[PDB]
Amino acid sequence: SGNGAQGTKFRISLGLPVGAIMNCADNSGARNLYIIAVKGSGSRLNRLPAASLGDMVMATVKKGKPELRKKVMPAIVVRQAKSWRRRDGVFLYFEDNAGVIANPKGEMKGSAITGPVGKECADLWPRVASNSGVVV
Amino acid sequence: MKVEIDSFSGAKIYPGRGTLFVRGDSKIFRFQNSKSASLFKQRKNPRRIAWTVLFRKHHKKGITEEVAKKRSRKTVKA
Amino acid sequence: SHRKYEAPRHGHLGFLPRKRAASIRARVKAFPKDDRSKPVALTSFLGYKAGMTTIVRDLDRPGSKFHKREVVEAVTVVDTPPVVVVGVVGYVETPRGLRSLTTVWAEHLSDEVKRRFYKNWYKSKKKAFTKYSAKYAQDGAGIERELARIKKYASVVRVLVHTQIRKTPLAQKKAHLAEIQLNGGSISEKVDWAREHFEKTVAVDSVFEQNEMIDAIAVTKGHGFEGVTHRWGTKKLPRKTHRGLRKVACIGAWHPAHVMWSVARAGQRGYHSRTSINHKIYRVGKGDDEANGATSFDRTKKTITPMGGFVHYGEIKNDFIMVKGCIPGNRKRIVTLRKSLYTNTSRKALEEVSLKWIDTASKFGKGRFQTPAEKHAFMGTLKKDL
Amino acid sequence: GFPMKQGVLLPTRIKLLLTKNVSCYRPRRDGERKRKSVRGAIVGPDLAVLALVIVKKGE
RNA sequence: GGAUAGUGGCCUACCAUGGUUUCAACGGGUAACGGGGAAUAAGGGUUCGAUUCCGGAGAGGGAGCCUGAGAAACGGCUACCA
RNA sequence: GCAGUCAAGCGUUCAUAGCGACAUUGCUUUUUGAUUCUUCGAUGUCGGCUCUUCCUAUCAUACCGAAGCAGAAUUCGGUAAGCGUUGGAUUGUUCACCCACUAAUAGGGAACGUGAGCUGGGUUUAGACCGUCGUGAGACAGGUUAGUUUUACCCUACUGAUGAAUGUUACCGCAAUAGUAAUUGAACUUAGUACGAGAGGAACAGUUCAUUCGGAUAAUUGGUUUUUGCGGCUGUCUGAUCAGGCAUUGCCGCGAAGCUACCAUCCGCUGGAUUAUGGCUGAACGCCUCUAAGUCAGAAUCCAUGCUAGAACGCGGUGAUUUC
RNA sequence: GUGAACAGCCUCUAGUUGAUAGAAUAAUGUAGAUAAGGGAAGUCGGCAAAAUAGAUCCGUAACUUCGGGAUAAGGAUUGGC
Ligand SMILES: [Mg+2]
Ligand SMILES: [Mg+2]
Ligand SMILES: [Mg+2]
Ligand SMILES: [Mg+2]
Ligand SMILES: [Mg+2]
Ligand SMILES: [Mg+2]
Ligand SMILES: [Mg+2]
Ligand SMILES: [Mg+2]
Ligand SMILES: [Mg+2]
Ligand SMILES: [Mg+2]
Ligand SMILES: [Mg+2]
Ligand SMILES: [Mg+2]
Ligand SMILES: [Mg+2]
Ligand SMILES: [Mg+2]
Ligand SMILES: [Mg+2]
Ligand SMILES: [Mg+2]
Ligand SMILES: [Mg+2]
Ligand SMILES: [Mg+2]
Ligand SMILES: [Mg+2]
Ligand SMILES: [Mg+2]
Ligand SMILES: [Mg+2]
Ligand SMILES: [Mg+2]
Ligand SMILES: [Mg+2]
Ligand SMILES: [Mg+2]
Ligand SMILES: [Mg+2]
Ligand SMILES: [Mg+2]
Ligand SMILES: [Mg+2]
Ligand SMILES: [Mg+2]
Ligand SMILES: [Mg+2]
Ligand SMILES: [Mg+2]
Ligand SMILES: [Mg+2]
Ligand SMILES: [Mg+2]
Ligand SMILES: [Mg+2]
Ligand SMILES: [Mg+2]
Ligand SMILES: [Mg+2]
Ligand SMILES: [Mg+2]
Ligand SMILES: [Mg+2]
Ligand SMILES: [Mg+2]
Ligand SMILES: [Mg+2]
Ligand SMILES: [Mg+2]
Ligand SMILES: [Mg+2]
Ligand SMILES: [Mg+2]
Ligand SMILES: [Mg+2]
Ligand SMILES: [Mg+2]
Ligand SMILES: [Mg+2]
Ligand SMILES: [Mg+2]
Ligand SMILES: [Mg+2]
Ligand SMILES: [Mg+2]
Ligand SMILES: [Mg+2]
Ligand SMILES: [Mg+2]
Ligand SMILES: [Mg+2]
Ligand SMILES: [Mg+2]
Ligand SMILES: [Mg+2]
Ligand SMILES: [Mg+2]
Ligand SMILES: [Mg+2]
Ligand SMILES: [Mg+2]
Ligand SMILES: [Mg+2]
Ligand SMILES: [Mg+2]
Ligand SMILES: [Mg+2]
Ligand SMILES: [Mg+2]
Ligand SMILES: [Mg+2]
Ligand SMILES: [Mg+2]
Ligand SMILES: [Mg+2]
Ligand SMILES: [Mg+2]
Ligand SMILES: [Mg+2]
Ligand SMILES: [Mg+2]
Ligand SMILES: [Mg+2]
Ligand SMILES: [Mg+2]
Ligand SMILES: [Mg+2]
Ligand SMILES: [Mg+2]
Ligand SMILES: [Mg+2]
Ligand SMILES: [Mg+2]
Ligand SMILES: [Mg+2]
Ligand SMILES: [Mg+2]
Ligand SMILES: [Mg+2]
Ligand SMILES: [Mg+2]
Ligand SMILES: [Mg+2]
Ligand SMILES: [Mg+2]
Ligand SMILES: [Mg+2]
Ligand SMILES: [Mg+2]
Ligand SMILES: [Mg+2]
Ligand SMILES: [Mg+2]
Ligand SMILES: [Mg+2]
Ligand SMILES: [Mg+2]
Ligand SMILES: [Mg+2]
Ligand SMILES: [Mg+2]
Ligand SMILES: [Mg+2]
Ligand SMILES: [Mg+2]
Ligand SMILES: [Mg+2]
Ligand SMILES: [Mg+2]
Ligand SMILES: [Mg+2]
Ligand SMILES: [Mg+2]
Ligand SMILES: [Mg+2]
Ligand SMILES: [Mg+2]
Ligand SMILES: [Mg+2]
Ligand SMILES: [Mg+2]
Repeated sequence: SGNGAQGTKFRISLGLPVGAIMNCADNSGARNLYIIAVKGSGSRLNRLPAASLGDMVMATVKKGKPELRKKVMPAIVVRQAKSWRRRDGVFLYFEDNAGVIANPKGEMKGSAITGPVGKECADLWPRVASNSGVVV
Repeated sequence: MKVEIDSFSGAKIYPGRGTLFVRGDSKIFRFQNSKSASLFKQRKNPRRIAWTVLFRKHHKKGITEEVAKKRSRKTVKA
Repeated sequence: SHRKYEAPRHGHLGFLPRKRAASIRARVKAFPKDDRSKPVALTSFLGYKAGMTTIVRDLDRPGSKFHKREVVEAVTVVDTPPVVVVGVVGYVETPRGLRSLTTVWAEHLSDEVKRRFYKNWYKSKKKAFTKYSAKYAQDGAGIERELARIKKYASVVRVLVHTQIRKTPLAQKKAHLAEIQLNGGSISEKVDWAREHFEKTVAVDSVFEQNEMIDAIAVTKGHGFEGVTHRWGTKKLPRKTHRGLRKVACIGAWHPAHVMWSVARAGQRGYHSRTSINHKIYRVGKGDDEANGATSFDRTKKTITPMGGFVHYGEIKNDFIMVKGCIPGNRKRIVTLRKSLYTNTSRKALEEVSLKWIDTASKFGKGRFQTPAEKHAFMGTLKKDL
Repeated sequence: GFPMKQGVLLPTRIKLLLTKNVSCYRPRRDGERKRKSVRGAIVGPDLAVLALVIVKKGE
């Protein structure tokens, strides 16, 4: 959540704390994303900031095209294996933890994304709905 | 308000009850409880589990009046 | 030195002492303002928390992402069989506070409430109120005078009601008596209403409309002696800490040379009296109504009791209140519902809630079927049949 | 607008491979099989139109 | 024996221990499709041929396959990857 | 370390919007000194962890005044400590230095708070290596490595828990005093609007969500499993079968109930009086002035409302009050 | 008996059943365990704990004093009948 995201994300259960590495679902040349921060996060002594879905994280590329490594870049979470609950009462969880590289406005860097996506993320980032195949 | 069925057990999962799993290939699986979800997560074959619907269905279990002569005819001749 | 890192204080201070409460029946420390333009009626009610269940309904939030979409919410149901008015207490204003002037009582009193005045009911001779009821033998002129006193003085009026515990699956057999403020018209009109209801009964529909924001007052669950870790939420200590770790490391500074009231210490957790507010009423059910759990969209003839009954409580056979969410108190505890102390629009209040389906599947386990019919339908015939 | 197909399963939508002689599919070449989506055969609230035939008149 | 339209380790079961190599196997390279041919004129050669004709291979990369006399076709389908 | 006074100067012009020389007056006791009063028949040495309260010389958040404030931004100042002030990499570190989020990542006190609270990385015994010095033993506000952290049953404090005696016993209540809590952000809309040549570019009302904090609760989901509840498995033992024993709860899958998680759900009230500040009326002082008398408005403040406890030596109403 | 085995676990002979009891099962402990999603962000430091493990088969690097490194690494397999 943050800059350039139209709409409002209901509180979705967390589960991707800093240090977590998630699969890169786009075709930018990166295959993993090491989370290092969470845009729009809280501050509480010793509480590790976490991202849940559609949240904008600051990450680094640990395995991928050398031109994407050794640097920090924004990323948007599209899949999280931690089960959360929607207002419609469903306790759902994906099979992995995945995100895609994006710029601060929210525009992506990859042509498209491989794998399903959560509506909460699509409903939050417009350029994701375009490059996303199947939501939820 | 749809009442779904377990992807393993085949039992009715009312609103809220159970869990939902979105496989990597975007295939969906709905479970009524931790039990069916665990058996599935264990890679157990439902038609080998004596209590699931698709097991009973595949094993001729409890259907004698649903398959019998009926009186469903039509109106004809104009 | 200073704290070296800021963090908010653990626990709320306006909830001290964290001691056991004085009684299971939490006290209603406040009643709503009184507009005498309205008719006389109760301002609170008694019940017993029976349990919780799940409900599905359409959400009317003009601007929410779930607007007009179905939502699944948690709700509690409190068995609230009609209360019975047996007395009226008038209170007068004094420079040292409000004080009770007189307490007129009903002629006859049900044994339910009568045993409340006893601690060993069977051994006793059950002579309570025996001499009192007799001041009614003549025209009586006692009751009339004391009531007349309440009219001339006692600018605030309260009725003495008690629960019909006999009509509840509970086994306690001891009714619950309490004072309820009348928020109707003229003080004379108030006492008049109280007198006219002596030994009579009052239902919940006559005191609570549907969709109303009501507050709940009750004693929370008991947990006994609790370590400072879970009693206050303090951080667990590291593994290598000798002399235990579910504690607070620095109980306080060298100066002041005393442990401070504001420090977190080990003690009694639970059994605290709480006053939760703004619980929207979803359903106001009647016990003499089959299909209690039915809705205009569901329509199946089923009561609210889950299959197998409410775990640890039983069945609901009387009027009941279904409030959105959870309320303080545990299963089988005497609860007091009270009309909120203020008008609140909030766009969340005033929501004309309309249920769609109420869960009735068993709660004593991972239930699958709503009604025994549904169970037999999806399951077929068994060996215990035929 | 997805049409249903009698007898299959699932009052939801699925994707099958259809051939000659099969419902909801008009081949365009000889031996041409195509993968197309079809709605189930169990009525649901998602249906915009229901096809029905009378077998007995009323009153 | 099976499978093929058919021969054949094509494939399978059993069995054996063979098969190629300084007369260069095996591997590597190729800014490699092969050939008819083109360029350079003592001769012997040296260099080139993606490219009008013949043959082969492919249809973004693979694999799979329906129709058929004929396709493992792609201005056919199916799946995966891009 | 912090704050003034005078005002030559800086600031296009202009001393004081924001600054400020020369000088001069002060405050502070988380600097370092200076002293050597107390402790050498011992007051356990730095850091961090944890947790509480306090200070304001206020970083953020509330309301304001000023600008060299057009908008946006920012700066100066007032009332203000009600509230919050974080996640990491190297370092034993305090400090430092980056990375990163954030409304902000403000400074401090509490025996430089906090070792019968921990930890013991550093320092600072005994082993040992190297460098420098010494003939040598040995030495180094030089560099390395290894090196036992004791006791609470007392009193008090604090947290919770019983309790004699005011005729006996019981039910309903009052409310002194004490405690008290909520917090901050984003988006939609306003609105590409106000303002500007332009680039740029707000806010008040409304709505949807979120952060920090708190009190509950267990319908749902997840965790937990001596339900040793059901099934399964290895080894042995009861001749076999059945059914079982033993293997520090033998192992495994499922597993209710209970307990429980921002890993789950629900709830977190509204009146008044003020501050700064801006004003009304209005003298002193025939004019002028928010002030002198009187007076309006107004803040995350304050007092109430609400919430918690109920004085075991504060209290009210009401029931029943014994025969060997 | 299991198994490579004087291992561990169960048994025969022989020998014990000797350790103050009784009732509960608050906090905090000592000792034994499990934990969703993340996976060292904890910390002086992965302290602690977890993970690994037998056997058969395949596969095994730099470097080397040629003796090693090497169970290197990395894999598949295992009951019963
Ligand atoms: Mg967030
Ligand atoms: Mg920390
Ligand atoms: Mg590398
Ligand atoms: Mg595109
Ligand atoms: Mg479970
Ligand atoms: Mg501080
Ligand atoms: Mg009287
Ligand atoms: Mg515990
Ligand atoms: Mg230790
Ligand atoms: Mg001390
Ligand atoms: Mg042959
Ligand atoms: Mg050979
Ligand atoms: Mg050669
Ligand atoms: Mg080539
Ligand atoms: Mg060539
Ligand atoms: Mg030639
Ligand atoms: Mg030549
Ligand atoms: Mg050619
Ligand atoms: Mg070429
Ligand atoms: Mg071809
Ligand atoms: Mg091309
Ligand atoms: Mg093709
Ligand atoms: Mg073409
Ligand atoms: Mg062609
Ligand atoms: Mg001067
Ligand atoms: Mg000048
Ligand atoms: Mg000027
Ligand atoms: Mg200083
Ligand atoms: Mg000294
Ligand atoms: Mg001394
Ligand atoms: Mg000394
Ligand atoms: Mg001492
Ligand atoms: Mg000393
Ligand atoms: Mg001391
Ligand atoms: Mg100017
Ligand atoms: Mg200044
Ligand atoms: Mg000011
Ligand atoms: Mg404060
Ligand atoms: Mg104060
Ligand atoms: Mg920091
Ligand atoms: Mg750290
Ligand atoms: Mg560190
Ligand atoms: Mg540097
Ligand atoms: Mg000091
Ligand atoms: Mg100290
Ligand atoms: Mg110590
Ligand atoms: Mg040390
Ligand atoms: Mg030491
Ligand atoms: Mg060290
Ligand atoms: Mg030493
Ligand atoms: Mg010396
Ligand atoms: Mg030294
Ligand atoms: Mg050392
Ligand atoms: Mg050692
Ligand atoms: Mg002692
Ligand atoms: Mg005490
Ligand atoms: Mg006496
Ligand atoms: Mg806060
Ligand atoms: Mg706009
Ligand atoms: Mg301009
Ligand atoms: Mg909370
Ligand atoms: Mg809790
Ligand atoms: Mg339950
Ligand atoms: Mg469960
Ligand atoms: Mg068993
Ligand atoms: Mg066996
Ligand atoms: Mg048998
Ligand atoms: Mg034995
Ligand atoms: Mg043993
Ligand atoms: Mg165990
Ligand atoms: Mg459970
Ligand atoms: Mg109010
Ligand atoms: Mg007041
Ligand atoms: Mg004034
Ligand atoms: Mg004045
Ligand atoms: Mg004056
Ligand atoms: Mg406030
Ligand atoms: Mg309140
Ligand atoms: Mg008292
Ligand atoms: Mg009294
Ligand atoms: Mg023998
Ligand atoms: Mg002993
Ligand atoms: Mg013993
Ligand atoms: Mg004992
Ligand atoms: Mg324990
Ligand atoms: Mg387990
Ligand atoms: Mg875990
Ligand atoms: Mg991992
Ligand atoms: Mg680490
Ligand atoms: Mg790592
Ligand atoms: Mg170290
Ligand atoms: Mg370190
Ligand atoms: Mg270890
Ligand atoms: Mg494990
Ligand atoms: Mg090695
Ligand atoms: Mg086998």
